[PDB]
This record gives sequence, C-alpha cells and structure tokens, in this order.
Amino acid sequence: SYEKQDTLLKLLILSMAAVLSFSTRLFAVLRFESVIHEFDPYFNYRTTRFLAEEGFYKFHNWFDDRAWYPLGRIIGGTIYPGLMITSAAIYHVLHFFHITIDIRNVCVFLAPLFSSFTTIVTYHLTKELKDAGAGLLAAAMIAVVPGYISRSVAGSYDNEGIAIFCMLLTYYMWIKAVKTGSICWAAKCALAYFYMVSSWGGYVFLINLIPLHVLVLMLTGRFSHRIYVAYCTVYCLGTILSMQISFVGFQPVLSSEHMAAFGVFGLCQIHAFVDYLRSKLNPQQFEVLFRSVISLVGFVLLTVGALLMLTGKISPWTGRFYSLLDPSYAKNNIPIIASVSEHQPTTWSSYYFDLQLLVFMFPVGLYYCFSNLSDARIFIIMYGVTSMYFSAVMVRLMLVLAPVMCILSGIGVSQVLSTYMKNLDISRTYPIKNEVASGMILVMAFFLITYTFHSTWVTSEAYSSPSIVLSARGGDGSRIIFDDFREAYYWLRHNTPEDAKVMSWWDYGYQITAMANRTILVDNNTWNNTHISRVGQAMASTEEKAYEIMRELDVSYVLVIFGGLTGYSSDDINKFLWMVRIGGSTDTGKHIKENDYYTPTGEFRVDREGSPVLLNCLMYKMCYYRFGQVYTEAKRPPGFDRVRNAEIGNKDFELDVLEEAYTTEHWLVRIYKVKDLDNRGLSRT
Amino acid sequence: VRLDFSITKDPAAEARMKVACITEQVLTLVNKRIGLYRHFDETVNRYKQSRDISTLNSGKKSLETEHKALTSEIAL
Amino acid sequence: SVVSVISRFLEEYLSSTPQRLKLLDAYLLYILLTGALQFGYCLLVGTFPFNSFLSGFISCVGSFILAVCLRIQINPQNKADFQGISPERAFADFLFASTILHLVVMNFVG
Amino acid sequence: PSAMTVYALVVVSYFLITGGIIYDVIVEPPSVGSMTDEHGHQRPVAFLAYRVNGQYIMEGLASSFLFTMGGLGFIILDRSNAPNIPKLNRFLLLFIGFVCVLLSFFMARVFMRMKLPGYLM
Amino acid sequence: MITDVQLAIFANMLGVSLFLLVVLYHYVAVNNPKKQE
Repeated sequence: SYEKQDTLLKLLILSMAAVLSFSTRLFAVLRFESVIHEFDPYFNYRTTRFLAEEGFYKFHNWFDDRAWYPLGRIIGGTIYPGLMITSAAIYHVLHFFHITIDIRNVCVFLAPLFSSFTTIVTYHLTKELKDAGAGLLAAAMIAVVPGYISRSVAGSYDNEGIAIFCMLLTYYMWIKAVKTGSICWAAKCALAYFYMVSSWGGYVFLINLIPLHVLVLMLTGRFSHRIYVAYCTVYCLGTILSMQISFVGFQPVLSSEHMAAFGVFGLCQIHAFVDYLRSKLNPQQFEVLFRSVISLVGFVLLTVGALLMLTGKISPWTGRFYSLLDPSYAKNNIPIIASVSEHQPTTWSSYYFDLQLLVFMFPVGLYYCFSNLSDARIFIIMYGVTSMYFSAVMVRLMLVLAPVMCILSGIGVSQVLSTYMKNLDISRTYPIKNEVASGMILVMAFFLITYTFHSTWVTSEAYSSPSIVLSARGGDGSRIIFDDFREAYYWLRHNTPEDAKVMSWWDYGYQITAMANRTILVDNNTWNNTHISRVGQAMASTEEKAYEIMRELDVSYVLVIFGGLTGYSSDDINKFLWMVRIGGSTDTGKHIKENDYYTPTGEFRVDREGSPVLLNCLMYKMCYYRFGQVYTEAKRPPGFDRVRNAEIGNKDFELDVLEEAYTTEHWLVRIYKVKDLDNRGLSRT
Repeated sequence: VRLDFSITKDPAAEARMKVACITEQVLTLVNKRIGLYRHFDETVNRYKQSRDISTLNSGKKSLETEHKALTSEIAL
Repeated sequence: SVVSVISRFLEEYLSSTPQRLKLLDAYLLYILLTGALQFGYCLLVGTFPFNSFLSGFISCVGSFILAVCLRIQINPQNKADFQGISPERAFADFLFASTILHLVVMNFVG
Repeated sequence: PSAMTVYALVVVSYFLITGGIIYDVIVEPPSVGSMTDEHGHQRPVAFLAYRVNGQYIMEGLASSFLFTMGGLGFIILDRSNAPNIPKLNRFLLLFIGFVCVLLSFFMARVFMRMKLPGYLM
Repeated sequence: MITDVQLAIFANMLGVSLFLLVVLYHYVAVNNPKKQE
C-alpha cells in the first residue's frame, strides 16, 4: 500500500544518510590510530577522564594546581562542561552493561555519533520548513558537507562537535514553538537552549538571532499571540537556566550581548498591551491616551537605554565579540588573537572548497523563502543572511554557515526536482517540454553526484591529517614518520623529577600537561596575558637577563621546537617575532623592541647578516646550539637551515646557564636544564 | 505504540481511520471477487477439459453465493 | 478628562469579562504588586546578594508571564489562533513550565 | 519595500560578500600578481597559486560573478515555466537559464582547477 | 584492516546511491494522488 512504500523509502534513505555520516569521518582512525588530535582536544580529554573518575561534585569544585604555576586555574569555574558530562554519561551507560569501553575511545568516537544524530535533526528541521522531500535532500547534503566534517573528524574531540547538534535542536524547537504557539514547545526550546549554553560559547548567537526574528515579525506586522507566548516563555526560562552555568554567571543580565533580547521582550509587552487598549477604546478616546502613554514610556526607555551605558553599569562588548563586529580591533589591540591564523577573513576559495554546489544553490533557497514568506521562514532567511556575513568575517565561523547552507540548498534542489518532475507525470511542444524536463533532471543528478565526489576528495586529502605526528614519503613512497613530540614528552614523563617545572610557549601547554604530566607556566587559554608576556620577555631577552626571570619563576626545564633539520615550517623561530611583540607589550618589557632584531634594511634573517641582538637572544642560542656543524644537506655547507634556507651566522658558542638535557633523534624537539646557581659565588660571564 | 497520551478525542480523525480500515477490508473483499472470477475462469477451463457441466454449475452457484455474500457485506 | 476615559474603560471591562478571567486579572495584580515591591526594595537597600534578588525577581516575572499565557490560550476569542490546543492542555503546559521555573529559581535562590 | 526588493538587495550583498570584500578591505591584496619571465620581465598573475587561504581583489569578483550567474539561472528557468509567456520566448528562457547553469558551473570548476594544481587529481 | 582507499570507494558509492534514491523519492512523491487531493 502506498503508505508502506513511502515509509520504507524514507527509512531507507535516512538510514543510508546516517551510515554515511558516521562512516565518512573514520579516515583519520584508519590511517593512523584511535588517538586524540590537535592541541586543544587534550584538555577536554584530561577533564573528561577526571569527571569519569572523581564524580561530578569533585569536578565542579575542581581546582587545578598543575597548570599556570604558581597561579593555578579554577577549572569548573572556567569551562563549558556539557561535552564532558555527555562523555561521562555515555561512559557510565556502557560500563553499566559491562561494555567496558576505554574512555579514550568514547571521546574519539563521540563526534561521529552526534554528527549522525544531526542528520535526523536536520531532516525534521527541514521537513517543518518545506516537505519531507526537501528534508531528505538536506540530510544527504549535511551528511557529507566538508565544512562541517573539517571540525568533526573522529578524534577531533572539541565542543564544535556537539554545538551544532544543540544548535539545530534549538532551532527545531523554536520553529515548532513559533509555528504552534504552545508553552510545552517553548519550555522544550528553553531546555534545548540551556543544553546548548552548557556546551558551547556560541549560544550568544541564538540569544541574539531569536530576538531579531521576533523584531522582523513585528515590523512586518506578522506578530501574533503565538509569537508572544513562544518568545516570553523561551526568554524567561532560557535566561534563568543559562544563568546557572558558573562560567556564564550574571552575564545574561549584566552584559550588552544580551540586552537585545531584553529590549525585544519589553517591546513585546508594550505591543501586546497597546493591541488590547486599542481593542477596548473608541478612537476619539484612544488617541489621547495612546500618544500620552507613548510620550511617557518611550521617554522612559530612551532615558534608561542611555543611563545603562553611560554609567558603565552594563558591561561593554567583550573584545572577542567586538572583533566579530569590527574586524580591525583585535589586530591592533590583542596580538594573541591576531596570532591565531584561524581568525583570518574568508576568501572565495575556501567557500568553494568547503561547499561547491551549495554556493550555487543557496540563492535559490533564499528565492523560495522570499517567494513564500511565512512566520517560520523569516527565521531561516535571517539565519542564512546573518551566517553569510559572519562566515565572511572569520573562517572559524563557517561551521555555523554550513547547516543553513545545506538546508537552503535542499529546499532549492527540492523545488527544482518537484517542479520538473511534475511535467514527467505522463504515467497517468509537449514532447519538447518532456525532453527539457528530462535534461534538467539529468543535470541535477549530475551536479549532486559531483558534489559527492568533491566532498569525498576534500575529506580524504585536506582535513584528515593529524598534528601530533608528522609524515613524509620516502623516494619509494613509504610513509616516513616522525614521533619526536611523543618521544620528548615521554622522556619528560619518566626521566625528570615529578615536581619539575617546564617552561614552554603557550601552544604546547596542553600537550606537556597531558602527555608529560609536568607543571607548566603558560597555556593555550590566555587568561593572563601578563604571564605570557613574562615568558616572551624571557625568551626574547639576552641570556644574562633571561636567567633572572627563569630563577624568578623557579623554572626547572625549558623546551623548544626546532624544525631546521627537517623543514618543519611551524618551529619556534617563526613564532619568534610574535614572542617579541608579546614580550614587549607589557610595560615591564619596554626595552624589548621589535625594530632591534631586524637588520637596518628592515628584514629578519639569521645568517651572518642577522641582527647582532637576534644572534645573541636566548631562543636563537637554544635552537642552533651545535647545529652549526651539522651537514644538513649534500649540496649545502654545514649549518644549513632547512626552513630559512640560510647558513647560520653564529656557529660556535657555549651555553652558560643551560645544559643540553635531551635532543630528539631528528632534533625536532630540544629540552635544556637551567643550570643551578654557581656553587662558588662567581659570576657566569 | 500501544499507550496513548491523549485527552480530547477528535471523532473526525476516528472517522478518517475507521473509513480507511473498512476501505482496506472492502478492497480485500473486491480482490477476492476478482479471485472468485479467477476461480470461475479456472472452473471454465476445467469444464472445457472435462465437458462436465456439474463442475461449472457448482462453480456458478458458489460464485452467486460467496460473491453475493461479499457484495452484501460491501453494501453494509 | 482622563478619569472619564478610565471610567468608560472599567464600565466595559467589569461587564464584559468572564469570572475565570477576573480571577486571573486579580492573580496577576498580586504577582505584580509583589514584584514591584521587591524591586523597590532592591533599589533602596542595595544589590547584595545579587543571586537572591535576581532569583526572586525572575521568579515573579516568570510567574506573571506564565499567567498571561494561560490568560491567552484559554480565551475563546483566540481559538481560531491556537488551533489544536484545548484549555486543559494549556493548563498542563502551564504547570509544566511553572515546575521548571520553580526548580531553577530554587537552584538560584541560593 | 516589497519582498522582491529585499531579495534583490540580499543577492547583491551575496555577490560582494562571497567575493571576499571583507578580505580585500583588511588584508588589501592587489587585483593581480606579477611573476618573472625567463627573459626577466614581469608577467601578471591573476591567481595566488597554492594559497587556498589567499586571494587577489579581482579573483573574488570573478568567482562570485560565476556564482551569481549560477544562482540566477534557476530563477530564470522557474520564471520560464509560466504558461502565459509566448513559446518563442519560453524556449529562450530554457536556453539562457540552462547555459547560465552549466557554463558558470564548469568555468568555476576550471578556475578552482587553476587555483589548486592537484585538485581532484 | 580496511584501507582508506576502500573506505573512499565505499563512501563514494553510498553518496551516489543516496542521491539517486532521493531523485527517485521525488518521483514517488509527485506521482502520489493523495499528495494533490
């Protein structure tokens, strides 16, 4: 019976889409190992295994004295715990059945699971906007969309894996609320919002898009009681729920990031009440009260909306979010945020590379949403038009754009297919119209196939390489592997006193803390720029002066990463200029000037022409110790640097306050021991 | 699937559902009317093979009894 | 004079309104007279402890809005707008949302 | 404004934003590069090769133009399906929108093959 | 163990089958009488 076949075909399509979504993310595990990638996921892993061992109340109170020595970090007060709670819950569920999976595997494979569930959430979210035939397309598109996979390959254990599931679930619940007008759906949307707020910092996007949608529905005059019930309930519940998270605190009430929602809430009340008085009074009896009441309550709001800002009692925009509103701010005001190349603006190339067909189909989904406007479709219009901008401001936010791009591309392709397939209803110029329809259907099938081959190629070649391991191919095409990062961290783990302090640049802090289990000075979450500057000043300063800082911070060891023997372009020598800038940024550092390290010509180089301060700083001396005598190549003189392509200028020297503790086989990682104070009170000169 | 969280019935959906059940029953009975005509056509083939009129007369009366019952149930 | 327009307001409202809606309009007045007085306290004695102030105040605003939503879902004049929702489902929803509210304010009162 | 008048503004905005004008403004590359000839002159270069993360000013407008032709082609076709339109126009609309849909896609795919030697290879 | 080439092939074939099946679904939808009564 027709209903059975429609149900069968829906089920089969959706189960294939789920299996594809899960399976396409396994490339990284098949090529190397079921191990955690990148730097940032290691903090999530350590905290997750903590929560899985110590229990919730000891994780929430948790204070960590192994990081940011001697300051320490309040962990539970400065984290979004939803990812960890999810992983711990799944871990305890599986262990209850004695499916005693290792927690590392649960973390590694957590992202594919939710990236499978998001395909069903996207199906229902599109079905409620259009019809099931569009939801099947949006599911099949979001299954493989490379922009999302780029953040969701197995082992990419970071919040962005869960955040887009909570986001689409919140949009589904909000769309249901606005369509239906029911307090039940509003409270379920409030709970979905609370879940998302616990799990990613991007929640401010929803608590700023929903008010704008309601405002647009007011300006168009579509605002009707369903929207009042939905908005005021979602607002009160999601506010008092979001304020629960200790890292969020009072920000939902005391920060200008959320005042757009409060302003729309108050204006909803004013509109809901004017709509009632205008319904009770006669015009000649209405108008006087109407103009008077507006001339009082508007004046009140116009005053308070100024006083709140002028007093500074409502906190201004945070530099991050403001850098999202003004692309120029961070590059002048926070060099840490500038230094992360993930914050560069997005070129057309990355839009094509990550989306292909969707870039062509998105304007058609918009044309449909504008052709058949409705109270729910204005939401998708606003989401699309806002993500199209914010993705252009900063590549990292392409993640937020990929879902709406898939939903709108699915609507567009669905409308094309269901348009032309009606002309093929022969079964129950006409031959020209039929051959036109057949040709257009074939062109659409072809495009949709090319999108599969593109997305699979991109997923295989670009976004599936690890970063805790380096790979090369020998002349026989065998994979050469360099493990030197793990070799060095394991040497630290076993052959150094358990209370030793390792100084490093803040990139590697999560790796040292996770793999070496040693105390560190600075860390990726740059919550204390003064301390990072105090480390940069010690790296940039001269070897006589840096010792006073290393002995001030009680350092035991220092670690540097040197690529010059292997061509690893990401070494600490390339980071040196940022270390100089950050070290000179504090007032205690004003002797550190970037213009001192450049040659008089205005270039940075380490060969004989290099600045006589560059050739004498601590970092240069740590990187190129003994290196000057290594025959780096057959056609090159000794001391050739594979990355600068330059013969180093200062080849022979002695270190005086450091001794070489371990240099890895390929010299990729070098660790020095800071010499204890001279036994006789002699000076080291 | 057995439990129902409902409070107010909608007798219009109940009618839309009972009508569908009865229409599937009627469709089955009609498919059995076609199947009875296939039985009867087989009985005519058997008659041509046998030249025995009693076979086909009994076929006719079984048709005009069972098909008649199906017609009556259809009309009810 | 505005007193006359107010008189022509109440002369209608008191005649036009079912008793189950006057009940709500008195409950809303109790809620509003509690919230306004909490506010007038907060800005007299001071913001500390902001936890408890903000919890009790949002509890008042929440109960007011949930009461207005009941006051609107049940109104027959809106049956053409909230299709598929019976008054009893609206009351079950009102108690669901009020249960979430009174749980979270009890998380935040302390 | 009417819905169509807003949609037109959104499409015109999509053109500029997809061409990466927010990259041009703050990174401010030139419209094209130049590279040494073997005889030592400079040949201009339209594409910053191998840099997927990089762009010249006119490269983005070229690509976004192809994207706009692709998006508008299906709008022309769906407009073309109306029964009032005299057929001699109708077969045209089925021509123009169809060649827009194909040629813009193929040229964009060739431009991306130019940006990344090794793309799909 | 399965290699990443066998996975890449398997995923290409799933993708093609999926989109061809959706392009069938649109026909099974539009041919429906009940969707247009």
